[PDB]
Amino acid sequence: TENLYFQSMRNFERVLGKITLVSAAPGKVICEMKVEEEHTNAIGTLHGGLTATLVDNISTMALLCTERGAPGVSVDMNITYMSPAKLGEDIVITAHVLKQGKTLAFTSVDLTNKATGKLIAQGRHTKHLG
Amino acid sequence: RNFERVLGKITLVSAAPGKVICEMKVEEEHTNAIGTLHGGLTATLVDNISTMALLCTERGAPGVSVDMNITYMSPAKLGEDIVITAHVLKQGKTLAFTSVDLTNKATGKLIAQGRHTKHLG
Amino acid sequence: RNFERVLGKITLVSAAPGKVICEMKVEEEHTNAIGTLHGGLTATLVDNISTMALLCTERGAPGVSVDMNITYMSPAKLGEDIVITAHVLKQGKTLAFTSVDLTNKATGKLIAQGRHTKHLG
Amino acid sequence: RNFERVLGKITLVSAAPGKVICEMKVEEEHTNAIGTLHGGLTATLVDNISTMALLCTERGAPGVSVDMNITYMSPAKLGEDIVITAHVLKQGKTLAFTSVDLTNKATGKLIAQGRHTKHLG
Repeated sequence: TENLYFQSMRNFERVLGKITLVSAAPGKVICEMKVEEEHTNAIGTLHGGLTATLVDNISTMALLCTERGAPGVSVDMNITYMSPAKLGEDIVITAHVLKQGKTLAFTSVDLTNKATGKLIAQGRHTKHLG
Repeated sequence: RNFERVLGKITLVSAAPGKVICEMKVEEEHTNAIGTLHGGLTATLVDNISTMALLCTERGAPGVSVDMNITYMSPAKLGEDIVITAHVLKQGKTLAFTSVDLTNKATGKLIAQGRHTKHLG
Repeated sequence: RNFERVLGKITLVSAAPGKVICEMKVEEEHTNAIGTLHGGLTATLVDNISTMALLCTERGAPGVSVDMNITYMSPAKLGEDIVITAHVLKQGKTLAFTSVDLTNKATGKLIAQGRHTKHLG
Repeated sequence: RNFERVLGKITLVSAAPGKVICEMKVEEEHTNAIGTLHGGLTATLVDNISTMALLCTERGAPGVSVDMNITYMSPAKLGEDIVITAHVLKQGKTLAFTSVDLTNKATGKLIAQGRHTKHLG
């Protein structure tokens, strides 16, 4: 539903470009993006580092959608890469808040190929609140 | 043009077999909403410089990412000079394992450390 | 005899394509100094249940562990009944990837979540 | 009595600020079915020695595991002597960071590397 325009940003979050926010519920966010040149590596696949940026941004969004408003600072992120996404493809980014304590929040993120429903990558992301 | 453009301002200071050191000044385009080195760019740095260390080996094969983790220990503020140093830990016929430290150039203190497993060939 | 003796008390609930469920009661033998499920036993569980999940396919090849990560979200105390659920995320020719959730049997609440990559052949 | 019984055979070699060194000979007790160091024990060793390195600072606080990762690079065969070297990467206000390298004593080749984040109080 909502278009989001990170391209208007001047800091690093600008690398996401045009993403659409599909839904945002308590502790769950779904976004999509078409993979564009700006997102790719030389081989024309979603760049490992944009994947991480998505894991970082989209999980933060899910924590913004919590009863506590706080984005937190990263402590530990991990990502497993499973299949490539190609220039021109739509990916969907699904972030879940697994647990939110008073000091720590834990999130998970799947990127899936929208066409095949197959996971591109899964990230877990621990953040320190306050 | 593509995502590699975001590394444009890094300078490679040293490369040696299985080991590479780069430096970079943290500028606005590198920052998150709060003015420190974006976590996403730290992972890009981990990915690219680690890959550079692998390329700097006899078999100069870059591999494709399988597993990456990063632990964030201290923030790197806008205008700080960071040092990124990447080491090949082991390189097999199929799998290579690399580690990467990001340090604050002025203090010597770790910003973040990453390990990055890659699949070769 | 060997190290899997530590798994003597885990009950296998079901193995199915892409998913394995075990359960256990944490006894003293399973705990740390603070009387909660020892983090190393959790890691052992993840390693084990995910390898079991890999076997559930025609290529019932166990593979060698490459990278595991575990995030510990809440303690599993002594006397608690716990569920351990491996899912297979992807099984390729050379690499297989699995996720493992440890949950409280009573509440469903998440104790820990692991991901585990293995190198097949 | 509890899970640490499995570390009965580790020897403490030295405990210095920021660095603990331990050793063990890997016995059948410690192996998997392939007769190599069990990946679950390896993870136990990371969790435990890393905690030791913490416990040997002015704040002798063990903390609770938050995130742990391990990458396995070579097997430690039965009858091999191995070294577990934990390093304190940072001790902050509520979060402490540790690294752990398992090596072959004779050759010094990396068996496995872990990082471990613990939460203090």
